[PDB]
Amino acid sequence: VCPQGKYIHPQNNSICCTKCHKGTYLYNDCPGPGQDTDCRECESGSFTASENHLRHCLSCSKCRKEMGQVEISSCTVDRDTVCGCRKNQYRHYWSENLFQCFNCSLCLNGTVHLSCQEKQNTVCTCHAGFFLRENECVSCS
Amino acid sequence: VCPQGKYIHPQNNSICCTKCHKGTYLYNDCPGPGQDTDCRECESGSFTASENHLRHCLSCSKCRKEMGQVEISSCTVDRDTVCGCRKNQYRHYWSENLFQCFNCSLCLNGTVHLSCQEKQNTVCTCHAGFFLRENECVSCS
Amino acid sequence: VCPQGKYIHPQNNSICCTKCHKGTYLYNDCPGPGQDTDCRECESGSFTASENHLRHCLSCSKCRKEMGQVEISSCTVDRDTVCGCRKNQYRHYWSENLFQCFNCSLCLNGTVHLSCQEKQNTVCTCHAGFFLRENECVSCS
Amino acid sequence: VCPQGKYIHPQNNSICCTKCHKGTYLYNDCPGPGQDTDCRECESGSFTASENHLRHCLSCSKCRKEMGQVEISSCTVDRDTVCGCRKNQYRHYWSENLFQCFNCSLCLNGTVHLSCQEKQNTVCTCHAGFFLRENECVSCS
Amino acid sequence: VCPQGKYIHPQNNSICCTKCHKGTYLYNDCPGPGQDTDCRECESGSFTASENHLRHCLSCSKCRKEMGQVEISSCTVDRDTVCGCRKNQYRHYWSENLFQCFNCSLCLNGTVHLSCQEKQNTVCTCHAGFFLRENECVSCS
Amino acid sequence: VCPQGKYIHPQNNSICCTKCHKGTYLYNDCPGPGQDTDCRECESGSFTASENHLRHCLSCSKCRKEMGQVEISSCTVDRDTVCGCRKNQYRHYWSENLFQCFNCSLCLNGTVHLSCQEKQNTVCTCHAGFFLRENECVSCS
Amino acid sequence: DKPVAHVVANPQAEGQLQWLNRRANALLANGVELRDNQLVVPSEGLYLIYSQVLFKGQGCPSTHVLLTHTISRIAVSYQTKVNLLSAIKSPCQRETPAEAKPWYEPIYLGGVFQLEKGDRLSAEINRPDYLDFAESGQVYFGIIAL
Amino acid sequence: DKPVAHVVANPQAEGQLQWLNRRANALLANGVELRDNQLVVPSEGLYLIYSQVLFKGQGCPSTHVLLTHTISRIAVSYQTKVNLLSAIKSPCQRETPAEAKPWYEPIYLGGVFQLEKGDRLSAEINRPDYLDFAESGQVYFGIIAL
Amino acid sequence: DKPVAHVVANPQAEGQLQWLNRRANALLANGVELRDNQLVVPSEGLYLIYSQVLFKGQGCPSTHVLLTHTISRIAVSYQTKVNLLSAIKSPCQRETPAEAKPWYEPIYLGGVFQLEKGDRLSAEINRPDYLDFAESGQVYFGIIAL
Amino acid sequence: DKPVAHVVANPQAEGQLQWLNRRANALLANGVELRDNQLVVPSEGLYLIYSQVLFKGQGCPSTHVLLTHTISRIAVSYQTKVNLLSAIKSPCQRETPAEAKPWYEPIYLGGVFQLEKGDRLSAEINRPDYLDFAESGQVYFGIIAL
Amino acid sequence: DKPVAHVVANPQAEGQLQWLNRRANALLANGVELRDNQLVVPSEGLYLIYSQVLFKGQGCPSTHVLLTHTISRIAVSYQTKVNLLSAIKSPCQRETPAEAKPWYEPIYLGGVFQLEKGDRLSAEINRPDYLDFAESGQVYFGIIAL
Amino acid sequence: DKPVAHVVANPQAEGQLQWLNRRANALLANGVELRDNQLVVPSEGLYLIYSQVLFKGQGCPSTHVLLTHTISRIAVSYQTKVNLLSAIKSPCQRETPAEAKPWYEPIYLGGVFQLEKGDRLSAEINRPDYLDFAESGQVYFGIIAL
Repeated sequence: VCPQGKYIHPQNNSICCTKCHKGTYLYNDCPGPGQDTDCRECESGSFTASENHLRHCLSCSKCRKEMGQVEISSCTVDRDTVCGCRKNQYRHYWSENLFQCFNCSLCLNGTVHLSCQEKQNTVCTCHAGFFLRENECVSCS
Repeated sequence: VCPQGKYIHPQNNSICCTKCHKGTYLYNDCPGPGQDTDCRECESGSFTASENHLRHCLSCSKCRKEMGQVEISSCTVDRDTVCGCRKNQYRHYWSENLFQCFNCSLCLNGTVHLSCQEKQNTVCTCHAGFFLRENECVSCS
Repeated sequence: VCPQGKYIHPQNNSICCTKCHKGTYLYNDCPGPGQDTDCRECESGSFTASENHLRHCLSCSKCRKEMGQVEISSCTVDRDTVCGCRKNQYRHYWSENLFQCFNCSLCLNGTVHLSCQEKQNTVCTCHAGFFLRENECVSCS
Repeated sequence: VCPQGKYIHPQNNSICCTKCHKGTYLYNDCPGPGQDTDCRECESGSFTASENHLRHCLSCSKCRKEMGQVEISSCTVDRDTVCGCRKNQYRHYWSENLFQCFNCSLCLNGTVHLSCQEKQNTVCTCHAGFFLRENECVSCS
Repeated sequence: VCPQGKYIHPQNNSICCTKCHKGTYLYNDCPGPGQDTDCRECESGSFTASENHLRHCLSCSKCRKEMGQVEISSCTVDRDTVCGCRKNQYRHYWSENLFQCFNCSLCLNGTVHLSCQEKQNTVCTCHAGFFLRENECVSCS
Repeated sequence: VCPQGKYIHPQNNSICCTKCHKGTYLYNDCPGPGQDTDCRECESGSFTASENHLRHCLSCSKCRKEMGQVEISSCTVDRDTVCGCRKNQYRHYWSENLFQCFNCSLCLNGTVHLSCQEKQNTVCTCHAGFFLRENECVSCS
Repeated sequence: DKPVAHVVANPQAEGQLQWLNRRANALLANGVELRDNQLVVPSEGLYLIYSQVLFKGQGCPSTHVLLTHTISRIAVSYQTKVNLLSAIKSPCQRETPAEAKPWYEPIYLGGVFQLEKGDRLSAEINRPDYLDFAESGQVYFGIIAL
Repeated sequence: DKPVAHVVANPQAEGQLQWLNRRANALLANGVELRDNQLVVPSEGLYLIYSQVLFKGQGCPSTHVLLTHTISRIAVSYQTKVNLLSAIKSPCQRETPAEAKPWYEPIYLGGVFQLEKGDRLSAEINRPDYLDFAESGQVYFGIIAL
Repeated sequence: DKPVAHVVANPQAEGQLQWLNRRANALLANGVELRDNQLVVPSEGLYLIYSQVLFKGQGCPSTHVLLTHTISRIAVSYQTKVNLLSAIKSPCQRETPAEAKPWYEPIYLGGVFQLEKGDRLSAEINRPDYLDFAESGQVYFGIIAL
Repeated sequence: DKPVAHVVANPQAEGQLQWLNRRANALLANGVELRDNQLVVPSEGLYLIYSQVLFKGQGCPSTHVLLTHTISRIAVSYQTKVNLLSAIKSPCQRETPAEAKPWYEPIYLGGVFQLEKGDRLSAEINRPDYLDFAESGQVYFGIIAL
Repeated sequence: DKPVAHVVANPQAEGQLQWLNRRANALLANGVELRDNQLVVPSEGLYLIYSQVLFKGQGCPSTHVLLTHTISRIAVSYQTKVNLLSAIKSPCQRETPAEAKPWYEPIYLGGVFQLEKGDRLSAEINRPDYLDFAESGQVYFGIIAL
Repeated sequence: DKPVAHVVANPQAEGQLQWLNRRANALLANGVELRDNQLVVPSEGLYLIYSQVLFKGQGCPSTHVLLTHTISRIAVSYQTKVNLLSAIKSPCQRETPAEAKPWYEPIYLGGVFQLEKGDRLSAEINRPDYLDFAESGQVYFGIIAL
């Protein structure tokens, strides 16, 4: 049980070596105990977001154009691509990693109880003669 | 030999008790000498037409629809169902308890010697040129 | 194993006694070894057709009127009633003990190959232009 | 209350043993706890269609010749004899286990709304000038 | 070829042992010739509908709520879950094991030639001026 | 490296033999150097469109009825089934091997710049007051 | 010691149904009595009551004919006639046109009843003239204590 | 102490065959139970099983009519319906042309069977609408241990 | 310990009536033997003898058909065949003109007789070709000691 | 030596799903048999079972259409049909008003199962008339031992 | 000795996706473990990973519905969730106006991946309430070492 | 030593389908080569060929759209393109009126084929512009020797 930050060598399982940091992938194993590991920088379109000894870098994601997403941050070597929404829009999560950008619901015949957050639509409270339906104030009659 | 209207107790054959009247059946025996017997009224569809100490009431009869019978009297608790015939019909008894309703024979080319009774067909006497056959006047030639 | 013509006593099964002859039935058992058996003559309407030790005589049969049977012999004490057919009639056996009397088939456009027997109809052989059907000669065309 | 698949021994009611399967009947009981039961294969003309501990096999049925039935499957040791109808015929059930084979009603001056099923006659819908009667299209006049 | 009701042991293929009955699954093989097989009752949500030597019980089905099916019988240890339709409904089979419950078609301007069966819709015959279409009587004009 | 038209024997890789021609498939390998190969004619519904040593013939295609395709040429032993379109129709290729037959677009208020080819719709050029849209001339207003 | 009775119809009295005991294969043992053409049980208990009546006929009459066989009980507990068992038959459906083909119809009754001492059991028919007296074992009545 | 059952058909439920116990000349004694219109024996032994069904009809229908009476057994040893006794009758041979003359047909079943504890015996018919409810003793079922 | 026999007709031998024992719901217990298609009682006593025969037919033949069922006894006391029970039926009244509608006729015999040891009981019919072998419980014979 | 089977649908039998072996890119090797349009494995082991069915349609019918593809197993250990894999599709949501645009729907099943010797695997569908026979590799079935 | 796992969805827990092993046609053999509704491989090698999820729905909801099925890997080499396989479906295109016709959508994932010891594989969905628990073989997960 | 290939689509080349190897969870081992966007096997044997293609779309176009995925083989034994696997989908049934709701459609192909040395396998599609490059594991191709 080697300490944290080190992985066991796949062959000759008695020597452990430090894991490659973010932005690097393993190209060769440790050439003996105490030496540094062969960590190479990820190429274009590839990234590693955590400490790893993987043989290749993860493919960075692309922003979905049909969901209205925009590229807040580019595909770097150590950080994944960041996709979001433009001004006055909020993201609705269909799943853990899938979201769609929708325009913030403007209050009509009502007041804003809570402003449009990043992952939440505008909360609108209606007045007398109107009631909420699909986050929209509509007349009772 | 106890007097009329009394039956001997099935157990301890030295005490006799009065029989249940019509419309009632024995539910329990006599709780000692001189006491009244447990006679319970018959339920729907059951009857007793005479003095008895039977454990259950007789099943009242039903009028036969295929015989043309009609329900003159309903199934009561003390009287059996009365089945008969409608107007201008007489009953012909196949057996003691079985009868069929037939329309009264109307006289044709003859006279009524005796009217249609309850249990007898119309007696028809023919004239010259006709003779009786199956209670119908038919020509000799 | 007592010799033929003797039956074992129902009680005290060591003494056997002679069976009653035809026309008699057992009324009492043997009053000791070597004594005669109590055999009584059958009454009217009863008979025994063989050696027996039965407690009562068999009821003699009656000739069936709906089968056309006639009483050849009366119901005696030792012989069963004999039923048959009249002149020019033959018996057809539906079962072992049931038969119906039919008139003998007279030959029409044919000859008698065999005469009408007791238990057989008249055998008729036809000629040219006729053929047999239900023991009757009928034209082919 | 022993678990399913086992029956209580008729004698010494504290040991239960597995039932005999289909095609086998009980010949002897269990010779002690944990041993197998004596289940013997049914002979010719006999069968058992379910798990049982019966002392003898059920007699397999025979197809009725007067009903037009035909033997689809033979009398095996575990399956009852299967009786059905031939081509273009349907079975009409007089009772639960009694059926008669009738020829499928061909449409005359009508159309087949539903084809002749196994247990249903051909449903025929007539046209103008004809009406249905006993599953046959007949003229109104 | 061992007699019916028995399966060959997977190892040492010269001894055969009785199969497990309905409601039981094989847990262990036969501990020698003539001994009983280790058959254990199925747990909740599992069943075996026939004689078997399977290592685990079948998963009992669930009634489809989107098809309108209702649970006639619960998931027992030996019988599969029975799913059907409520009153005045019939099942239409899309496949062998898939069916949808539809309301029985009430006759409008027509008569019921055949009542709504379990697996068949109501057969309706129209009158003059109306004709059948999708099991509904509609005017010709 | 044997010359063109010959394949290496799968076993004893020092002798090569001529490939089977179109319409024939390999049934047996070469029985020695210099001998002819066992090439058998393809059965019905199978074909080979090129020189090959395949163990079985390719399954010839069928014309799609939902695409409006028609069978120009039948499934022979050496040529694949040819599917096309009828008169005044052109094929639109969804993929390399999938196409749908559409009626040629007739010019309305326009002229035919190019006639309806096999794999191209009719090219229609409009006049003043009309413009092209989905290969149809429609009014600007 | 079991009260048993198996009586056969008399073949010498045409037109009426009379039961006999002093014939072969007929029993009246252990208290059962034959009085007024009826069977009287000697004790209270469970009795199997059985009867079989065979009706014969030469052809089919013009009028419809119904044959009724009824085993009835007159007990000391009710003192009226009560039909323990009953059956009805219709031998002929249509009038004979031709040769009158004979017809035969058997009617069998059988049951188990709780009977008290002194009860009288009568097997009655509606058409005595159609009775079968040709051979023994065709028409008979019987009660056996159980 | 002998398990005995003699049940009669219900004359108030037209269209179905229902057995009753709390009627005169009907017994359910010594363990025999009446559940789901079926008789359940309390012990293993030899039972005499009997039944009688009377079918009535006003005229002859155009279609042929078959009357089936079946005494069936569902035992703990087989757990399926097994026909102990069965009989079939064909009351009508031809369609009635005229006056619809009534027809009556009795069917009787009787046998001795070895029955285990918990066995259920059912007397079933195919045409309940033809049943005779006019008088008692016409349609009945029964089992007596022996 | 009661001598009991309940035998069923063989459904595999068309044209003859053969009794079987090694079938479900069939008994041969306590001394009763099945020899030469006949039942032999092991002791002298009172026996309930019952039988039921079902006759089937496709249409009505031109000639009249009579069905006779007879339970007969050959005892050591008389050594001749004696008809204990007998019944006759006439299934067809007229010849079928058209579709041959099937006919079914059940005949049931039942009685109580005093039988000695060695007596042989035979249930015989006149038309074996009309026998019903379709389902169990339709044709059967039986004797139970009482 | 690995038991392998890759069968393709027959393009000449419209209205039914029949599997073939003697075609290009189709295999039946090392004991796997094709009997009664079903695949029989020669040994007990782990098999990858896969299938793909393509449904075609000219327009959307007025009634709703469901396409069911089921890989079922009839083994010597259970002797009943057991659905190893199943899938259901609903190609049409609304009736076509206009030009009937064609629709295509693929259904793929794939799994790993432990199968004994003699087990029969059947790939069945509910609507054979919708099957795709236009090109090879669209509808196929297969089992490979592992 | 090949690490194999073929797990089926639990049909008794509505609203969640739970994998089971102790069911017919389901395997967990040679080191593969089921912990926290996830599959743990016992060795480093090439594994075929497959899964099939069937979504059911009564009618089309007013809001658009997306069904996402993802097979994800949490390995000892990266220690974060990595989507090995993913698929998205849109069962409904328009809101149902009328009768709510049911819809069914199958999603299948399958691939070959190099996995180290201790890697955890999870098959996750976005709408557990739409899961199909009606019949076996519709929703399942599996990994087989190669 | 088993020839294995699991390639993923390139997320940087919009409008074309290009396969990559030097990415995480992607393999090209033991002789399999990637030439001209095609996979070349190094030996003759049984290969499991699998592929999955995800199509995305913003709304439904006015014209009908068909998505075809085909795994085709160009072998040294035939020297022509032969479709090993094929599938067709119709994502849109009607034109979008309103908000363009996105649609997603997965197509999976999988089979086992006998392949010779030098055979070239190509996974081709008809609409490259609809391809999904958003996340890894959505579009991929693969062959594993068995």
